[PDB]
Parts: sequence; structure tokens; C-alpha cells
Amino acid sequence: SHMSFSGKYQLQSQENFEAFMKAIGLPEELIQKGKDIKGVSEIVQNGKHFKFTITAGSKVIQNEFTVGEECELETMTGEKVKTVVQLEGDNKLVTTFKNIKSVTELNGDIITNTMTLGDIVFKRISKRI
Repeated sequence: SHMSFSGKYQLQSQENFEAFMKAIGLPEELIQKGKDIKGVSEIVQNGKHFKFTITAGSKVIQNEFTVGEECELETMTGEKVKTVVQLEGDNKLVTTFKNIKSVTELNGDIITNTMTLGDIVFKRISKRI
């Protein structure tokens, strides 16, 4: 039995925001302005179809995709990329784009996103509101 990812979540803590955002080329001014924002994200899941509205520092980023099909995503820099998101197990959405691996895992009321960019691990932990 798979879990639904639907909900609104607020950022609780995060590790390596600065390193990660600098590596992907976010303007320094947005790094400074964005690093202390604990924003609210929303996931709407209809079956295998998902709509995410994510607060990523100073930007709202909206994505939409169906598991196992090619999708266009906007990255945290608003670059557009083509990839595919898969469900791994009961509680994890996993995708790879550019040189980034992204795992989003729901445990109860806590959603953890880890993005690995070479040796940088950017982790964000958010809690259901």
C-alpha cells in the first residue's frame, strides 16, 4: 500500500542551502535573501499525477509530472529540464536531472528532500501544516 504525498508542509530545517544554491548558479542576492525563509510547499497527488508548488528560498516553483513519464521540470534556478520521476517503494519519489539526484521521502508528517550534487548533499526537512 502506497502513501499519498498530498498536503501542505512547512520547512523546519535544511543543510547546505548556500553551497547547493551557489553550485547551481543562483544569483548571490537571492542566496542571501532566501537562506532564512521557512516557506510552505504544497503537493497535490491524483493517482500517479502530481502538482508541486514549492517555496525554494525566495522563489515559488511549480512543477507537474506523472510518475514514469517524461516531464518538463523547472529547477530551483527556474531552468527547464526534461526528465522522469519514479516512485521508489511506498514513500519516495526519485528523479535525476543535470548532475543532481533528488529523493523526496514522506515519513508520517515529515517530508525530507535530499538533493545530491556531486559531493554536496542539500537536505530540507518539512512538516505537515
